[PDB]
Amino acid sequence: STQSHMFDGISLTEHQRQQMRDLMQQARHEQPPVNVSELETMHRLVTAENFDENAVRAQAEKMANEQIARQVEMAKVRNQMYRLLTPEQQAVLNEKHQQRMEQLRDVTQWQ
Amino acid sequence: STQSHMFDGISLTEHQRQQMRDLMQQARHEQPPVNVSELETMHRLVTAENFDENAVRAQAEKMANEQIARQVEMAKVRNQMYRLLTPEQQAVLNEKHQQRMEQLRDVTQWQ
Repeated sequence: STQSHMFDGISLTEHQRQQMRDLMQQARHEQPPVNVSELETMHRLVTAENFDENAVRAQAEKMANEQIARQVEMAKVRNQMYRLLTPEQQAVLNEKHQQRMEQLRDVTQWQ
Repeated sequence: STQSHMFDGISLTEHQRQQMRDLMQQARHEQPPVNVSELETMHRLVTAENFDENAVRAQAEKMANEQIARQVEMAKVRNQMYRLLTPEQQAVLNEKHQQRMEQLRDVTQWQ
């Protein structure tokens, strides 16, 4: 996947916005589509006559290596987009991230 | 996460729906909430003054191991749910899965 909240609500110059569009366009180009064959293999394990948790774990491990590759490459592109921002925009972005994380620690927001 | 399309559109008896609700509520109970501290660690890596791809990869590996544990446990629960279905319902479920995967191999559905 490529969707992120990281840059939500940041006010960009036109030049910043264009560069970020370009960076994301190429990141997408390089990220392969969903590995449908791995989904099918996992489905056939989950529906097997004899459920094989070892086989399931091995298949999850195999799938996670693709996920790691995506996460690393997207971290790189997002770092690059971050480096186009001014110190002031970076500070806004970091504050928004802090407030977003606080939602995951604030029980009253889920009651 | 716990959401899945696996059982979409399957007509269940009341006793099946009840058991599947119970199985999912327990699976949820056992699945810890989002590891906010690891999101924070990754965000600090992505916004570091000197971006460190090795550290990002190590962090993605760590997070991936948690994802593996979730996926294996969810596979077990989903196999248990599948085992409550009749052969007829299983055949419907498998045909629906096949049709869903075909969407990922059919360019005309995305044009």
